[PDB]
Amino acid sequence: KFLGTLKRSKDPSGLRLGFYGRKADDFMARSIAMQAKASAAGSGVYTTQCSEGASKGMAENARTASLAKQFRQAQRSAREMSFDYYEGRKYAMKAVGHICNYEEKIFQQYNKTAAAYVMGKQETLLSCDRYAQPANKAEEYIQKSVQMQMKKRSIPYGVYTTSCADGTVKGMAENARVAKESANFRARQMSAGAKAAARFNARRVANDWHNNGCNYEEKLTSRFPAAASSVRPTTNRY
Amino acid sequence: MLDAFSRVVVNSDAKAAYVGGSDLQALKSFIADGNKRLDAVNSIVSNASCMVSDAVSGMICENPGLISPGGNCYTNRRMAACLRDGEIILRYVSYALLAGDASVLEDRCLNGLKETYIALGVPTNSSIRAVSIMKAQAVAFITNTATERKMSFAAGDCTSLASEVASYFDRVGAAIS
Amino acid sequence: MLDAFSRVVVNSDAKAAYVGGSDLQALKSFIADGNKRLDAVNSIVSNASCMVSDAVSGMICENPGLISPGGNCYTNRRMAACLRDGEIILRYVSYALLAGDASVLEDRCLNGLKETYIALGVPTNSSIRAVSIMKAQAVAFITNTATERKMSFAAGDCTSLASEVASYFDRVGAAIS
Amino acid sequence: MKSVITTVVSAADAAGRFPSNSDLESIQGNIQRSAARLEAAEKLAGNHEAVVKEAGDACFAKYAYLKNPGEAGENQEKINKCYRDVDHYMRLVNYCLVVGGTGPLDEWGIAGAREVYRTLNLPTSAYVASIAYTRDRLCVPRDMSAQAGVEFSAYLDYLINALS
Amino acid sequence: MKSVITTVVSAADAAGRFPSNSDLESIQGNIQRSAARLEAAEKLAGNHEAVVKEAGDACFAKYAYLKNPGEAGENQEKINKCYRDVDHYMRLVNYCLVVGGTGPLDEWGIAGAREVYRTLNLPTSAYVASIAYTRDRLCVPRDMSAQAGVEFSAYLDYLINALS
Amino acid sequence: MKSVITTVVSAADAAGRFPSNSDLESIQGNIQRSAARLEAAEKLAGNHEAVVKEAGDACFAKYAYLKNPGEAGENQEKINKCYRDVDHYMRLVNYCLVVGGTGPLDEWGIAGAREVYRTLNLPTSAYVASIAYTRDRLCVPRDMSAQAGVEFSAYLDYLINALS
Amino acid sequence: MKSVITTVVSAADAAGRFPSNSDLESIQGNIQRSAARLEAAEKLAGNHEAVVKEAGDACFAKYAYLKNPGEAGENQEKINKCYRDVDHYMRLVNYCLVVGGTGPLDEWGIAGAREVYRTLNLPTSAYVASIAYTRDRLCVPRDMSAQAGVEFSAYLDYLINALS
Ligand SMILES: *[C@@H](C)[C@H]1/C(=C/C2=NC(=C\c3[nH]c(C[C@H]4NC(=O)C(/C=C/[C@H](Cc5c(/C=C6N=C(/C=C7\NC(=O)[C@H](C)[C@H]7CC)C(C)=C\6CCC(=O)O)[nH]c(C[C@H]6NC(=O)C(C=C)=C6C)c5C)C(=O)O)=C4C)c(C)c3CCC(=O)O)/C(CCC(=O)O)=C2C)NC(=O)[C@@H]1C
Ligand SMILES: *C(C)[C@H]1/C(=C/C2=NC(=C\c3[nH]c(C[C@H]4NC(=O)C(C=C)=C4C)c(C)c3CCC(=O)O)/C(CCC(=O)O)=C2C)NC(=O)[C@@H]1C
Ligand SMILES: *[C@@H](C)C1=C(C)C(=O)N[C@H]1Cc1[nH]c(/C=C2\N=C(C[C@H]3NC(=O)C(CC)=C3C)C(C)=C2CCC(=O)O)c(CCC(=O)O)c1C
Ligand SMILES: *[C@@H](C)[C@H]1/C(=C/C2=NC(=C\c3[nH]c(C[C@H]4NC(=O)C(C=C)=C4C)c(C)c3CCC(=O)O)/C(CCC(=O)O)=C2C)NC(=O)[C@@H]1C
Ligand SMILES: *[C@@H](C)[C@H]1/C(=C/C2=NC(=C\c3[nH]c(C[C@H]4NC(=O)C(C=C)=C4C)c(C)c3CCC(=O)O)/C(CCC(=O)O)=C2C)NC(=O)[C@@H]1C
Ligand SMILES: *[C@H](C)[C@H]1/C(=C/C2=NC(=C\c3[nH]c(C[C@H]4NC(=O)C(C=C)=C4C)c(C)c3CCC(=O)O)/C(CCC(=O)O)=C2C)NC(=O)[C@@H]1C
Ligand SMILES: *[C@H](C)[C@H]1/C(=C/C2=NC(=C\c3[nH]c(C[C@H]4NC(=O)C(C=C)=C4C)c(C)c3CCC(=O)O)/C(CCC(=O)O)=C2C)NC(=O)[C@@H]1C
Ligand SMILES: C=CC1=C(C)[C@@H](Cc2[nH]c(/C=C3N=C(/C=C4/NC(=O)[C@H](C)[C@H]4CC)C(C)=C\3CCC(=O)O)c(CCC(=O)O)c2C)NC1=O
Ligand SMILES: C=CC1=C(C)[C@@H](Cc2[nH]c(/C=C3N=C(/C=C4/NC(=O)[C@H](C)[C@H]4CC)C(C)=C\3CCC(=O)O)c(CCC(=O)O)c2C)NC1=O
Ligand SMILES: C=CC1=C(C)[C@@H](Cc2[nH]c(/C=C3N=C(/C=C4\NC(=O)[C@H](C)[C@H]4CC)C(C)=C\3CCC(=O)O)c(CCC(=O)O)c2C)NC1=O
Ligand SMILES: C=CC1=C(C)[C@@H](Cc2[nH]c(/C=C3N=C(/C=C4\NC(=O)[C@H](C)[C@H]4CC)C(C)=C\3CCC(=O)O)c(CCC(=O)O)c2C)NC1=O
Ligand SMILES: C=CC1=C(C)[C@@H](Cc2[nH]c(/C=C3N=C(/C=C4\NC(=O)[C@H](C)[C@H]4CC)C(C)=C\3CCC(=O)O)c(CCC(=O)O)c2C)NC1=O
Ligand SMILES: C=CC1=C(C)[C@@H](Cc2[nH]c(/C=C3N=C(/C=C4\NC(=O)[C@H](C)[C@H]4CC)C(C)=C\3CCC(=O)O)c(CCC(=O)O)c2C)NC1=O
Repeated sequence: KFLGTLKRSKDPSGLRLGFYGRKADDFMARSIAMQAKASAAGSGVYTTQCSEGASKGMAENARTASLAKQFRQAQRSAREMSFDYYEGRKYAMKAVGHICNYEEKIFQQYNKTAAAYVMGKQETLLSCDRYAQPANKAEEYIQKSVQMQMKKRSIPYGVYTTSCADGTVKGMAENARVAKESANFRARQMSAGAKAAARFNARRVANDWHNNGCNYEEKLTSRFPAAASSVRPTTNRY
Repeated sequence: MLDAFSRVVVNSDAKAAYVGGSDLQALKSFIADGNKRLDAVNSIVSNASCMVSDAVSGMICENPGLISPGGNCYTNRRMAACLRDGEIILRYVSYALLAGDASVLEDRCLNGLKETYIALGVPTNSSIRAVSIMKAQAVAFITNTATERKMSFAAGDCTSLASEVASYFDRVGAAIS
Repeated sequence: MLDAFSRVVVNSDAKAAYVGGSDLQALKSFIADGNKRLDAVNSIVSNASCMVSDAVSGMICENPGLISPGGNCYTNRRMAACLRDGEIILRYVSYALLAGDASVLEDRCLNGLKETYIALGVPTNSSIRAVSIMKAQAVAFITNTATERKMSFAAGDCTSLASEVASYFDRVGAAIS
Repeated sequence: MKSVITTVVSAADAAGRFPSNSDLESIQGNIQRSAARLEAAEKLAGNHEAVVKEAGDACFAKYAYLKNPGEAGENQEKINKCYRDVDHYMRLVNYCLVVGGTGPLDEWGIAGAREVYRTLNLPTSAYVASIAYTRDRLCVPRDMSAQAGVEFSAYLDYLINALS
Repeated sequence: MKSVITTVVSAADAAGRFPSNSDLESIQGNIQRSAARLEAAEKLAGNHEAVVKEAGDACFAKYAYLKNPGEAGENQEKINKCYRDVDHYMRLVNYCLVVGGTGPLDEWGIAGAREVYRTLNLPTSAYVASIAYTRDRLCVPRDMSAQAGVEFSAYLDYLINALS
Repeated sequence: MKSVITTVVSAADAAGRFPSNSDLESIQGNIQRSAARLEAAEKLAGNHEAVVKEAGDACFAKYAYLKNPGEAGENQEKINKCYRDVDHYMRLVNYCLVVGGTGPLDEWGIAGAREVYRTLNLPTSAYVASIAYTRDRLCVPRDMSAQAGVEFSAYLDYLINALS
Repeated sequence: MKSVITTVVSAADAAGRFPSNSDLESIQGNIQRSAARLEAAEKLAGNHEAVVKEAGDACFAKYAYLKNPGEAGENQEKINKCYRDVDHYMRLVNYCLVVGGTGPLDEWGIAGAREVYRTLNLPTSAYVASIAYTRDRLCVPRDMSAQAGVEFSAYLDYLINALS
């Protein structure tokens, strides 16, 4: 029984919910970033916080390092888009805290909204390794060895698997290189009232989302909170 | 991800069969022309800065309807993507001549290309006309029938690799459509 | 990051100099000993899983004070970390025999390592005592002076290679004390 | 796959650059070694049913406690399905002996092998000691060449270093 | 550095694994190629000075517009600065033929070439005019050997292909 | 579109708040400035080919190396290819004077501009070698005055800084 | 702050770029504004305590429920403390009037207005009536011009809508 419209092994992505749901997925994803950028330039001033380029040739190619990354995370195979659809229902449900029923049914249906609330709240709370900084050499080498085991997701077998390709054209890597060392100089101080909005919620990202137990590494964020937000255990495969 | 060595393996995996002695004596045919495979990659990668500029100026003189305003390579920004789109198509097909298998192309660029070009409006007829220059440049470069530079090596067979790079350049059109 | 080959080109640009013929005899010493050294890097990695199964068990049959209640390697939340702090060492010494220069050890793990350990409360007197065993594992594995392990290669000496593996096991000892 | 082709063209993919003389020095080692290093791959698949017959029993020759009640090999189909798992670790070695790498052994053998064995009450030392017995079975006459057995002794020891 | 023995000792870093039995086939293939390429690197170390001036005329024999005021080749200090960077650009591929690949050029030469020749207005078409005139002086007599000029004319047109 | 209109209301759009009283003086900034920034456009709305002809191969006058076999301007539709890019430039600065700022060059002329003549091996200073031939031609006799000669040198000096 | 200068120098900071002509056009209308707008900066200095005294007691007249127990005005120190907050308010609505933008209303007036009156049990409805005896007083009879009166209530009940 066949010869109609049903395939025997086609290539979906899973996650599909019809044609009338991806418009409601992407518009409510864009409403998350409408509310997430209400705290960077929410006063009415683009701060020292955004900084889309450093020089003349560093602005307009930071767009092409953002929609090629939209295309690099669109040609994923049938496992790894089945993977994070079930992981957006786990990780981003640990972002609201109060399990409320209205934003229960939305976040476990609309996975682009689920992959933007966990990414929006990690830039409102300045808790990436683009905003963090050490003070000790003991704080230093613990922080960069969690970043060394964060590359085990990208190369898990001895091949790089193209999801940290960081550049398509023959000089895009060294334009992607100097923007990183400028962004730790752009997020070098951020305020005088910063390094406590960049430090105290760094002990409110790890210890309540991921490690519900394991009181030794809960007590190491109290020692060194630089590795507490450079951990990135949200599975973005990077 | 996958090669000509690992195409005999993944085919024999499906029959649950060991790799024997006569299935893989065609695998040392790949080693008998092995320095032919490596004398013919340097002709393509050392001319690959001319070859993207020969192709993106090549296709526009036959259809100058999309450098017109309202076209699809009109703007200098719109042309800058075309020097970034077609630069990596010859970068990915330089891997498949080395790898011996046309599945480097299938999963780094070809997946997701065909539903972006219906969203970014790219015409399909003009795109394969750009790739059809490059299959003629590649057969002109890996033997010594080129325009100006002759990569003079110790000569012999060259056409068994020339149909192979014709068999890797055609399938860009297979998913551009 | 760096190797034996690019070490001499930084010594070129102390003065912006070149590498000629008699500037190449330091690198002719490495291109001649090429089948010795590749037969001394697989000798390490074939049994490094037992080299960590000997060393930290040799740490306790020399001083069993770390399995004391209140010790540093008491529970398996602390024992499995000790089977990781030694395990990444034998990766990094094995590249230094490959690269011909201790570089990758100094870049990745032994900058601030003793400043890291004393904030973890790590007793450093057991630390050198664990890897001084590892200095003698490698000189008795690239030579065939093991008890039952006999990975017998072809004839010829590897005692100047035994001189240089202890030149990649000394720099860890000046970095954890 | 972790062939010698794939680790030098994916590193160029992660910079977005063309193949170089770096990458072409890799392939000359896959010309030079493959006139010795894949020449045992005929003779692992010439006889394998005469070779894993010496690897299937040698588990039970030194682990006779498995053929007991209340353990793994209770009836004879757990003595007969127990032999294809040691046959499947020999098809993965001559797959690895031709591709130039530990590609299929890492991704089909040791991928997820921590969890299926401990759940089914199956010890990993029954797997390891049965085919570490097939590492004292090597010489230059009637086996492969002297610089071809070390290309075969490293792939058995890749299993033993990773199942441990 | 982007050498092949520097690449695969960083590919085994990021997964946390040993040097496997694929990456050390490439290190044998370096010795297959360094038997016929560093024997072509003492020859350009034999002439640091004869092969900069013929490239130094090849940027001036066709570009006679530099001696106009307000341009690159103003006076003789601006034409002896013209020589010393192709003295650098043959010092740079001196290092490439003794290390193993495109190591120092991606670090020191081409990184920042997009904005040292746009802000200082140095004409980059005269840079590739000099080194291509060095490229066709290779011959079957009179030079390095027939498998030694493959690698000299591999990084020479690579630096042409970067700036193009 | 970078202007005094869209950017002062995208400043209200970033915060997620109302249109504010800081916006209303910046649009008063182009209530008053459109007696000269709207009165420099029409001097080149009736002068299109008279500008680009004598200025266009004034580039070719000062550069006697763009005509050779193996070079750019060999034949005349490629000279018209050189000419039509200068036809696009003062076309685009007509749109800059009538929106509010450098916006219609910031998307349509200068975005992604610096590499696409470099891959086309064109001298990017040779575009600048005719706009500075055109920048000095502002004059309070024969044209609009020097308070409107600051808005034809508000957009022809940003174009020579874009290729710098 | 959030001034008209500190908006247009932030948007050019938002990409890391030069201040172009649209940023220079964005303060040219302050020449057409601060010859008239800054004339309203004196009328609240001439009435420091004259206009806050007759407006604030009428808030006590139409909201006469602050004489009950549990309210603010149960004694004499909350009589003065209602008044001096408006002495901070009418300084800061003058402080946006002397800088142009919306800075000192948002840097020191409203950023945290949701929390400082609910735990303190002070009504935000009384702050609507605090300016509703001042918004209905802008008469160009017996005062100065409506050229400095297009913005003044448009700051003042915009302060209400910030607290609303
Ligand atoms: C669980 C809920 C507990 C809880 C937690 C707390 N969260 C806090 C702050 C906070 N939450 C979020 C997460 C938000 N992001 C998000 O997407 C979302 C849910 C989504 C909707 C979808 C949506 C709508 C929906 C309706 N619009 C309606 C209006 C009308 N309908 C009519 O008929 C007319 C026209 C009009 C009525 C006059 C309506 C009735 C809707 C349905 C609601 C319903 O059925 O329940 N509309 C639109 C379109 C526009 N709205 C909009 O917001 C945007 C732009 C994005 C547009 C174009 C959309 C998209 C939605 O997105 O709004 C939620 C909740 C975030 C990001 C924050 C931080 C910012 C903030 O402060 O809000 C807080 C406060 C503390 C803090 O940290 O700030 C808490 C305590 N709250 C609880 O009480 C629960 C225990
Ligand atoms: C505590 C006893 C837990 C528990 C912990 C385990 N974590 C393992 C791996 C792992 N953990 C983290 C986060 C953690 N590591 C850090 O360095 C810091 C900050 C200083 C934190 C919060 C990461 C990022 C990883 C992956 C690292 C890697 O795998 O290389 C783990 C497995 C060991 C290992 O694989 O390294 C364990 C057992 N698990 C538990 O059962 C309790 C509750
Ligand atoms: C800080 C991140 C911002 C908030 C908050 C906001 O609402 N807008 C941001 C500030 C800002 N930055 C610029 C300039 C650029 N923005 C760029 C990235 C955009 N280009 C893209 O393709 C995408 C993906 C959809 C984005 C976000 C780039 C690149 C620039 C440089 C200019 C360019 O060449 O495009 C602006 C624009 C106004 C201005 O005058 O710069 C704003 C408001
Ligand atoms: C770069 C200059 C290379 C090179 C490239 C080759 N191009 C070949 C054919 C070819 N080239 C073009 C583009 C050119 N011709 C035009 O008519 C126009 C403008 C309208 C341009 C820019 C076209 C259209 C074609 C035809 C495609 C075909 O071959 O059918 C080619 C092969 C034949 C030949 O040698 O001409 C090569 C090798 N040649 C070089 O030497 C440098 C390195
Ligand atoms: C001292 C450390 C050892 C020892 C080493 C020797 N090994 C010799 C030769 C040799 N080693 C290998 C394998 C190696 N080469 C590769 O290409 C690869 C990877 C694919 C590996 C692992 C081969 C193939 C050879 C043969 C080369 C030949 O001789 O034709 C060797 C002889 C060379 C010399 O004498 O300098 C020595 C001494 N031998 C010992 O006795 C201890 C145990
Ligand atoms: C002559 C004085 C010039 C010169 C011009 C050439 N330009 C060539 C290609 C080209 N130029 C542009 C920029 C221009 N065209 C547009 O459509 C727009 C925006 C709407 C602008 C600013 C573009 C986009 C292109 C690519 C299109 C194409 O290749 O035709 C070119 C080569 C053409 C060819 O070989 O087919 C030349 C010779 N070159 C010079 O040497 C001076 C500086
Ligand atoms: C009178 C018409 C009001 C009212 C005023 C009261 N405020 C009281 C305390 C208070 N208010 C603020 C915020 C306010 N004061 C300022 O100076 C500024 C701007 C610079 C603002 C927005 C603060 C920070 C405080 C506490 C500090 C202090 O006043 O010493 C208050 C006393 C409450 C109490 O302490 O019990 C009164 C009566 N309250 C009203 O009921 C109407 C609405
Ligand atoms: C790496 C080191 C290195 C060098 C030392 C020089 C090698 C070199 N090239 C030339 C220079 C030349 N040599 C020749 C002669 C030749 N004989 C022929 O039959 C052919 C046409 C051609 C090479 C096989 C010609 C025609 C020139 C001048 C033209 C030119 O340089 O392009 C000269 C000077 C005259 C001579 O000795 O020939 C030298 C020393 N090039 C290098 O790359
Ligand atoms: C924006 C509108 C705009 C135009 C329509 C053109 C106007 C214009 N100027 C010149 C060109 C000229 N006009 C003059 C004479 C002048 N007498 C003076 O007092 C000044 C120095 C100068 C006029 C400003 C000279 C000397 C030249 C040639 C060099 C030059 O460009 O200044 C030409 C070509 C030949 C000619 O007819 O003179 C044109 C069409 N330029 C513009 O910028
Ligand atoms: C206040 C709100 C606010 C933000 C969040 C950022 C949003 C933002 N992030 C990046 C750029 C980046 N942002 C991240 C951050 C993350 N990527 C992840 O996958 C994690 C979930 C997350 C925190 C670790 C990283 C890793 C980059 C580098 C390139 C990229 O991956 O996008 C850029 C490009 C330029 C730049 O670096 O600033 C911007 C605008 N800007 C803002 O104004
Ligand atoms: C991030 C990558 C990385 C390194 C660069 C090295 C170095 C290193 N070791 C430890 C951490 C440690 N290393 C040891 C090991 C020992 N301590 C002793 O007393 C003995 C001398 C020795 C046993 C052999 C112990 C016990 C810990 C701390 C674990 C704990 O206290 O819970 C840490 C901090 C936490 C951690 O990541 O484990 C780091 C960065 N190990 C790594 O994982
Ligand atoms: C890629 C390689 C590859 C493999 C290794 C196997 C791996 C494998 N083995 C078993 C399953 C099994 N494997 C064994 C094997 C053994 N028990 C012993 O004591 C001996 C050491 C050994 C063989 C001589 C046994 C006895 C079971 C059955 C377990 C059970 O049913 O409890 C299963 C589950 C299927 C089942 O239980 O029926 C799988 C996936 N398959 C593969 O595709
Ligand atoms: C070791 C690294 C190293 C390099 C890669 C080069 C690159 C380089 N060149 C120059 C600087 C220069 N390079 C040149 C060279 C040339 N111009 C031409 O037209 C010819 C094609 C070519 C020589 C044949 C000239 C003329 C200058 C000086 C330009 C100026 O001062 O404005 C500078 C600035 C410092 C200086 O020299 O004053 C640098 C870093 N020089 C280096 O030190």
